[PDB]
Amino acid sequence: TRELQSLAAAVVPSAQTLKITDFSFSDFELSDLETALCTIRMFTDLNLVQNFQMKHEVLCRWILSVKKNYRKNVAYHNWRHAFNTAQCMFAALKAGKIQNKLTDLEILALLIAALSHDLDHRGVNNSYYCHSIMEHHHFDQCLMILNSPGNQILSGLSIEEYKTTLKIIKQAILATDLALYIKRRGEFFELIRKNQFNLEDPHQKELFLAMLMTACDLSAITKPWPIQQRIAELVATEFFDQGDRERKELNIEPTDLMNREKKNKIPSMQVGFIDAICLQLYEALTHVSEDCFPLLDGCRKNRQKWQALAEQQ
Ligand SMILES: CCCc1nc(C)c2c(=O)nc(-c3cc(S(=O)(=O)N4CCN(CC)CC4)ccc3OCC)[nH]n12
Ligand SMILES: [Mg+2]
Ligand SMILES: [Zn+2]
Repeated sequence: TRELQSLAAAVVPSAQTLKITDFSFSDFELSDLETALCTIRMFTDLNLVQNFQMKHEVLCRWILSVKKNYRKNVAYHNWRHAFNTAQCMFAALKAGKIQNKLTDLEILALLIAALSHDLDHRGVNNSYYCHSIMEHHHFDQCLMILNSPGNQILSGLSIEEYKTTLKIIKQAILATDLALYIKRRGEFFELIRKNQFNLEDPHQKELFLAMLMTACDLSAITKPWPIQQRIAELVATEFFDQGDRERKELNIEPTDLMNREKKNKIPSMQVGFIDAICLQLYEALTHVSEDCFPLLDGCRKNRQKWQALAEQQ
């Protein structure tokens, strides 16, 4: 197609030029083409392209297939969300020096998981066990796109490497289920508090990869004020939109969190979210690698901003 040809023939700027290494990155002013280019640069600079012999044309087709399976009409959970979640992964890996800690297969899987973790989201969200139903669909959608002809970027992996990487991908995507985060963090935080966290440990690695997946998933809560505010409105819009649709299809009144009225509470809500969900995660990630401090730092600054508003409100 015309779009595939343009992407495959375009020049991919450097990571430094695309500024995808900084945790303060923002996609707002980038076109759809520029994001895909950034995506390519990510697979490139993590050495996934050559270490796994990826055919440039196939990588481009896959990236387009993944971006396609996201619905733009969905306020927040769309391609830009997936792209940013992946960009945070890259930054954490590079700027956050998390790369030397993982294997190429783990990295390969994480990048892929990051890009496809919310595939075909329909704007139906939760509150806080639901058995990761939503996440399961996101994986099927991911698996499918990896099997579709000319989209098989995992060709070149031995049978075992494929079976391995697939498991890691499945787990990373499902990990993005907040219910699972709430379930597993307790153990993670305790290992970090007792200064006995060990990545050399299979299970503690699986736990780390899960925690890392969630940190990137929520990266927006750590971004610079302009950006955070801008994305919180996408999030708010999705929720309110859901409350309306739900009161329509069903006869159920929206929770304050999801009904348009009572929007004056987003500041108050934002503080609670950060306190109960984000902060601990980013403070813990910083314990695993101080180079991730930027995330924790920005999460904090965001709380100050939201706290002020919640009162001044
Ligand atoms: C996909 C939903 C999760 C998510 N991702 C992001 C980036 C965001 C974000 O900025 N904000 C929210 C977000 C989260 C909650 S909450 O349900 O977690 N909240 C309920 C009440 N309790 C107090 C007892 C505190 C916690 C409430 C409002 C929210 O956002 C309004 C924009 N959720 N969110
Ligand atoms: Mg999800
Ligand atoms: Zn997500």
